[PDB]
Amino acid sequence: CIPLWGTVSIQGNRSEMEDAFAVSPHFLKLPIKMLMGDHEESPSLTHLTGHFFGVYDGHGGHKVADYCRDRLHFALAEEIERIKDELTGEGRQVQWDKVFTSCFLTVDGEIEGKIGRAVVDKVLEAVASETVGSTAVVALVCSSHIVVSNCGDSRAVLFRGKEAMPLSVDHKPDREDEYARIENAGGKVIQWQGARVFGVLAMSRSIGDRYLKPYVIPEPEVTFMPRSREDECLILASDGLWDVMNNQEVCEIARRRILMWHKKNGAPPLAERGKGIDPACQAAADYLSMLALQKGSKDNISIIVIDLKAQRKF
Amino acid sequence: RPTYTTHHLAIPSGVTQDEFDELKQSVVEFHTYQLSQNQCSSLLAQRIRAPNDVVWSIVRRFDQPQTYKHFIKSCSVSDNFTMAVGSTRDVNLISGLPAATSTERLDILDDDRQVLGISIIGGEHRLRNYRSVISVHGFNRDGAICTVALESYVVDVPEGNTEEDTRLFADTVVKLNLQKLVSVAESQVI
Ligand SMILES: Cc1cc(=O)n(C)c2ccc(S(=O)(=O)NCc3ccccc3)cc12
Ligand SMILES: [Cl-]
Ligand SMILES: [Cl-]
Ligand SMILES: [Cl-]
Ligand SMILES: [Cl-]
Ligand SMILES: [Mn+2]
Ligand SMILES: [Mn+2]
Ligand SMILES: [Mn+2]
Ligand SMILES: [Mn+2]
Repeated sequence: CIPLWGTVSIQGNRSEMEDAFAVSPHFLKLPIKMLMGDHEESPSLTHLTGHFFGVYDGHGGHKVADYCRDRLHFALAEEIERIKDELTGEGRQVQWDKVFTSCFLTVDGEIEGKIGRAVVDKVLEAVASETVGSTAVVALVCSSHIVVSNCGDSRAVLFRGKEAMPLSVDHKPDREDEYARIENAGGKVIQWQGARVFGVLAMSRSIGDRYLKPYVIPEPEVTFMPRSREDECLILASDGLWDVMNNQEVCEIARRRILMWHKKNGAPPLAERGKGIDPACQAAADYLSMLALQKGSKDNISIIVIDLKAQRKF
Repeated sequence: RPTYTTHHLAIPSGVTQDEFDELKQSVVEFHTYQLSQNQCSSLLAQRIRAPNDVVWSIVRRFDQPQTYKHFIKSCSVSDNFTMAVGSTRDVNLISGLPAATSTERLDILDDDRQVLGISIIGGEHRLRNYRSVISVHGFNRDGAICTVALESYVVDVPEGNTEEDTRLFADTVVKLNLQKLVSVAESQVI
């Protein structure tokens, strides 16, 4: 499972950069039991290497998105470690949503100054003002599965065969279920330059945003996706991209740009692959970001393109 | 003839009936607006465990709203700013809001009564013709000293929205700022 990825993260027309992202290849040794069981004989198989990808679209400031970039994948590894020191198909799905929910809630509480943070003891102190928050869309990729955890309106989209498949659903306050959840919790949603919690925040879930607890919650939606030979690419991006471009078109453009690079340049020597960005993926991320600006996106724009094909021959 | 707000007819949330028997008079004095067509108006109150001189010293700093309000990235005043009535400030708001900037004029700065009044005269936002007044009121509760801040506003209802929408949004922001003022004022008093 050689990690093939490329990234662009631009400020664009905005006065501040509040997008952040993290890529940590070979970051985790995922216990093989969290992905699959045994079946008729791979005794050497004890774990699979997990690659971490995250995009964090900050709002009200940059410090929460930056904290997610620096912290969130370590909070995830800590959750998985608690499972290695404490150790079914349907069970795997529930296990992964518990792991990611605990991770997202831990980071949210650290940000709010309510959970102690490690001090090279633990310190209780808000990372940012109570009006600062961030989306988080995170993907764990291994040879057998993709796990996506999403909180907010950044998005992960899997291109499988010829179909773009969103692996997250935007947490917007006018989503039927999110609207009901907010009002059931005592909150209000107002159309005020778009659907907004109390007219202020155009998002129903986020990391941070202490002032809108418990209407704006950090609980993510988690997707446990078996991989398929038909998988082409996985795209994580902030809404600086999705606000001007369609899911299907983004995936298809990324695939076509990856193939164009390979047709013109051949593949890199496999000894060099997986160390840094993949040039084909980088070309796709570059092209998508320039299209988004050409289409008039006035936002920060952050894109991770991940090639899911082992090889691409013509 | 012209219509006027009637915030003196109801005790605002967070005030006691005893407190309101005094504060009612202040609502008439400082928190009564002549209403224009399609406008919205609200009166909010916030109790503060600090002496009214401490609260006022914070509130009166028209050039430094970020010290006791949320949502502000930066605030600039004139090079020769002297805090006279008629001063203006240009405020840049943090991201993610249904607003980006605000230009505001200082209309009342009464150190003798501890009343601050501001009118929004520009910016990128949907609270057109917003005018507000905050007044500070000290109480001596048999040795125990506290303050009640009263803050009201009048604003146009933007096209496409209702008065209920507008009050919900404006009240939310005012209430949040009043909660910061509590924290800032109480942290200066033992
Ligand atoms: C004008 C305005 C509109 C808007 O929708 N919002 C979110 C604001 C947020 C803050 C401010 S500000 O702090 O510059 N003045 C203090 C203040 C606070 C609240 C309402 C008016 C003025 C102004 C606005
Ligand atoms: Cl901006
Ligand atoms: Cl910040
Ligand atoms: Cl193309
Ligand atoms: Cl290309
Ligand atoms: Mn943002
Ligand atoms: Mn939160
Ligand atoms: Mn958007
Ligand atoms: Mn954005």
